[PDB]
Amino acid sequence: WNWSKSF
Amino acid sequence: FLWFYHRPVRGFDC
Amino acid sequence: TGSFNFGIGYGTESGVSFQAGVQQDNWLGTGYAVGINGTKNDYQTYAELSVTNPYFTVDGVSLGGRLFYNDFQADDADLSDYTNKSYGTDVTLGFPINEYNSLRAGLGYVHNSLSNMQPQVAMWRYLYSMGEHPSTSDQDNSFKTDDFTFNYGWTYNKLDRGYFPTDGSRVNLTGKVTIPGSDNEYYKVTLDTATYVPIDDDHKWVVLGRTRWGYGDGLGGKEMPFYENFYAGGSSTVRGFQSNTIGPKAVYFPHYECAAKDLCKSDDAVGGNAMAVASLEFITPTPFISDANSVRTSFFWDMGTVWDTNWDSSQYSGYPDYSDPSNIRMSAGIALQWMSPLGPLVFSYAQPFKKYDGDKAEQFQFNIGKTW
Ligand SMILES: CCCC[P+](CCCC)(CCCC)CCCC
Ligand SMILES: CCCC[P+](CCCC)(CCCC)CCCC
Repeated sequence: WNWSKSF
Repeated sequence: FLWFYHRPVRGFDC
Repeated sequence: TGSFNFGIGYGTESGVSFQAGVQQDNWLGTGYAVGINGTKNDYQTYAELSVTNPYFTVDGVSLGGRLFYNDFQADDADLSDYTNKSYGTDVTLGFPINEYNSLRAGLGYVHNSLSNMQPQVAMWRYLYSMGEHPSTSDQDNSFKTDDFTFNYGWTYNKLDRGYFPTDGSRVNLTGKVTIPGSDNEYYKVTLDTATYVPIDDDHKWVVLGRTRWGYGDGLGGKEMPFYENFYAGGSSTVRGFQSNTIGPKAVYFPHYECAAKDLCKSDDAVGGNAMAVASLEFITPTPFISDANSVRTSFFWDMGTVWDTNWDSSQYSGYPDYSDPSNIRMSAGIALQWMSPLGPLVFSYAQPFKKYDGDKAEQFQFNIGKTW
């Protein structure tokens, strides 16, 4: 699993 | 080079 | 704009694997993507900073530079024990040759710091080639190298699709050589091939032929450092064999243990400077399911060998000849792949029906999410 969140 | 084959032991340039 | 991320995977080769990074495309408007990433598993911790411009030229010649460090614990990789803490930097030009082919050329600097080496013949033979003469009776040692390398790569990719390919081939050729000024003096070449040949018009029946080749050796009287050895055995190479088990095994000095007034055979793998893998795998429609196009089932025949071209049998007539390339291991088994909600998942069950002394079996193997 990989979680990716922009800013 | 291709999932899931030939994973390097000394990672992680795959 | 930019992003951050974290990841967890798990596999028999690596154990639990943790990833985390921050990335920003076009950082400060420079045209370079900038990443800082780390990965950790049972035996390794790695971090890097990368700076990459995919359009270093307008034709898509790419320029990338990295800094990195690495901590490697060989015993946790199912090898004879040593610690290698290293760091370095490289720069790589990426050249798109055509739709199917790209080339890579690069220079690299690496500092290797070896300690905690459990004395063993092949390892000490390398050290001696380097003019280094650590004690054979304890694990209290230190050996450091600084190398400059020319790095080259060729990737051929003509697969019909990347997700469950049914047709075409992928080839990856990697080479490196030390540049004068390095402590080590050697070259190393690796070749990976996969070729998919579909049998039926619907491409539900597919033959995969897979190979891997590794050869490295010292120039002059120096040997390739053991810390650059190839391995085989595991969920991604030769199924049914424990990670890295295939090939030479440590011959320890008096000091699996040897703690003994004689040299001690073992079943601790050490890898080698030569390796070859071949596999034939028949992909079939997934049984007792229907849709079916999100699972891939297969039966395979896996083979591989690893050897040490500088193993000196004449001196060590009493031990297995680890320079012999012909100890080909073989396994047969079944595999399943599936895009699981925990991420890409592969499972295999395989019996090693040809093995040699010290080889260890691992019938059931799997990998979930990113462990690479
Ligand atoms: C994030 C800006 C990166 C700039 P560059 C070099 C910076 C020097 C400290 C990146 C080089 C990568 C190998 C570009 C140089 C142009 C010839
Ligand atoms: C089904 C694809 C088979 C590809 P090849 C055989 C691999 C052995 C398992 C070549 C076959 C020529 C007829 C491997 C080519 C790279 C060395």
